[PDB]
Amino acid sequence: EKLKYVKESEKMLNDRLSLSKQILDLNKSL
Amino acid sequence: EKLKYVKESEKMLNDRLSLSKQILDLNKSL
Amino acid sequence: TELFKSKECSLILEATLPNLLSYNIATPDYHLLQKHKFPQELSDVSKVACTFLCLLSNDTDDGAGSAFCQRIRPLVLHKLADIPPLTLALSEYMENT
Amino acid sequence: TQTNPVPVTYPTDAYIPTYLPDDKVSNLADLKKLIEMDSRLDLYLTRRRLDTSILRCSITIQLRGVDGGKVQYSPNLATLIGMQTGSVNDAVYSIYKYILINNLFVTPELGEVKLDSLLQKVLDTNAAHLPLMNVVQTVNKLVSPLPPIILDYAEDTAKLREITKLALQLNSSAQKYQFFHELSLHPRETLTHYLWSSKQNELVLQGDQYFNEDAARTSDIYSNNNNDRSLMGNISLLYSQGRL
Amino acid sequence: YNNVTLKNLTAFQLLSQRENICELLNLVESTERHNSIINPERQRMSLEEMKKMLDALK
Repeated sequence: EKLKYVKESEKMLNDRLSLSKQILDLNKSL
Repeated sequence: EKLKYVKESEKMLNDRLSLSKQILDLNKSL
Repeated sequence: TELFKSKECSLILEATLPNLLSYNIATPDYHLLQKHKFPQELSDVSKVACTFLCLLSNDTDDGAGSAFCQRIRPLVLHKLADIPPLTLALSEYMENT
Repeated sequence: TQTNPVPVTYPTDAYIPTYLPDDKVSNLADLKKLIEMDSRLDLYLTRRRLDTSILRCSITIQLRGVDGGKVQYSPNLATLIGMQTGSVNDAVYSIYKYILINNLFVTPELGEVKLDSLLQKVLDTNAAHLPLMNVVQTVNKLVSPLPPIILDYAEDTAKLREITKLALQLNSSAQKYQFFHELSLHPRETLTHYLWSSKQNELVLQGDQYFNEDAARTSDIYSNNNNDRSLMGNISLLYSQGRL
Repeated sequence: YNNVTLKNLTAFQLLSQRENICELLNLVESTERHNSIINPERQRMSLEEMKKMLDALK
């Protein structure tokens, strides 16, 4: 269970960092 | 803790579903 | 495969081996940051534990070492976030995940 | 805790004799089974206790719930993570994991990092190589505290002591058994051993008798005591060395 | 009394050595140092406590 929680939380934090990188693609067009 | 870890993993899956709905909002924001 | 064989000898290093890394090191605490209302060094056992872990990381072909080292890196990464000598240390284990 | 173990005066975990005959007792191996039972159970409890954590005036009011659980981020550091106000350690962990994803260390070689556009905007720097110590040190500066509401306009030690004392009583009984057992095996060379060793012990205990308070102030040490032979023979040696 | 000395170790060895040769001739009783350590009512109380632990663990 501790493996299955961490392997999802790290992917969620990676998705949040990818969205934070994609916010720059909307800020550079304005 | 065995119950609490599964209870938090389901909340992380619901947060992943909310992030997928945010992606679906970004698909119609353009 | 001899060391990571039994059910009581291969589970001590699941928790003690990250614990010996941040040993006798003034880690930045958070209780004083939660109750308002950096070390720059290492220890004697820390370099030995880092060298042992980096030589343990050389287990290729996904044997008894590479299956062990994948369950320890999300806990060692919590300790590398606080101690900046642990960025200079553990060089090969980060390259071999 | 300390680096070295604490020196104590009381004994702890004394030995168990193995020279006792097992045909009559048949319990020392069972006591060893109890000792290894206690060691395995204490091993599991120690591993569990280690794994369990690893004029218009303004109105200002100092609130009661001012805590360090949610501490405010700068707007430069907030857009690099994504969260508004999460924690104080999750920000440092997210910045370190973001650098580890970007692979800015190497493709010192690990201290100095490659400054990206966001890493220069959040730090107000212009250098190409900068150490991770100075990266992490500015994080305490870039995080601001939460603003208030502003409205303008035991028994185990004594038990182990009792077990150790009873084991010392067992050691005394075992040594007193072994002495009579060796005296039963051989009666000859242990009584001459007694008549030698007890005589030497009486000579050692009778070796400090001429150095008392009222015995040294009198004159029945130096005068006419040539049978003593301990002193009054080194006066030709101590005078040649200057000790007087 | 926390530390031992040369005279203390020699006197300890001598008192532990005289009492062994004192029991062969049987000129000393040495029964108060026997009964107070054996204590047969404490031994049968120990057996009753082990039987009570058997009854509690079954």
